[PDB]
Amino acid sequence: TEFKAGSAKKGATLFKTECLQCHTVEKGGPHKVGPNLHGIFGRHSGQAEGYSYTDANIKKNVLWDENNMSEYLTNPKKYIPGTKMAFGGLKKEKDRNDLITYLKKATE
Ligand SMILES: O=S(=O)(O)c1cc2c(O)c(c1)Cc1cc(S(=O)(=O)O)cc(c1O)Cc1cc(S(=O)(=O)O)cc(c1O)Cc1cc(S(=O)(=O)O)cc(c1O)C2
Ligand code: HEC
Repeated sequence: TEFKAGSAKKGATLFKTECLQCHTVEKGGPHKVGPNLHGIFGRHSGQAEGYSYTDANIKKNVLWDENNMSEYLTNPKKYIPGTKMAFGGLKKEKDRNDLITYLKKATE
């Protein structure tokens, strides 16, 4: 995948509709169905403190960046078979770029 910097404004809306159900982004924010996402970029997968992950999410051991995040969010179970993230994916390229542009800011 080839991430291109988009609109964090549009991305914030996408996060609210597609992700917020299962995730928070703020430092010190709570785990929900899914892990809090603060500090995700530049950290290996399956490491949010206090959250119990699948073996698949831990053993993937991917250093998250904008490009591999874009592949993951296209089709989560295809990138990490055995995941328990029940999200089908964002099939539209502009949606992935906008979402990731937001996530880079919101998880810092
Ligand atoms: O910065 S903005 O988010 O406000 C913006 C709005 C519009 C834009 O046309 C663009 C930016 C430029 C643009 C960027 C990209 S990116 O490189 O992926 O970031 C892609 C496109 C684009 O026009 C092409 C494009 C793709 C899609 S997709 O099917 O979802 O992948 C939809 C659209 C595209 O133009 C339609 C579209 C949606 C939107 S939306 O408000 O985000 O829904 C704004 C604008 C649009 O032209 C009108
Ligand atoms: C619940 C129904 C979810 C929705 C909707 C989304 N996510 Fe999720 N995510 C969820 C779980 C249960 C998990 C852990 C999965 C496991 O196998 O253990 C995740 C994981 C992620 C990750 C990886 C985190 C890590 O520390 O490696 C990311 C980056 C992630 N989720 C992001 C994300 C985004 C951006 C979403 C909206 C598009 C989204 N998720 C939806 C549960 C759920």
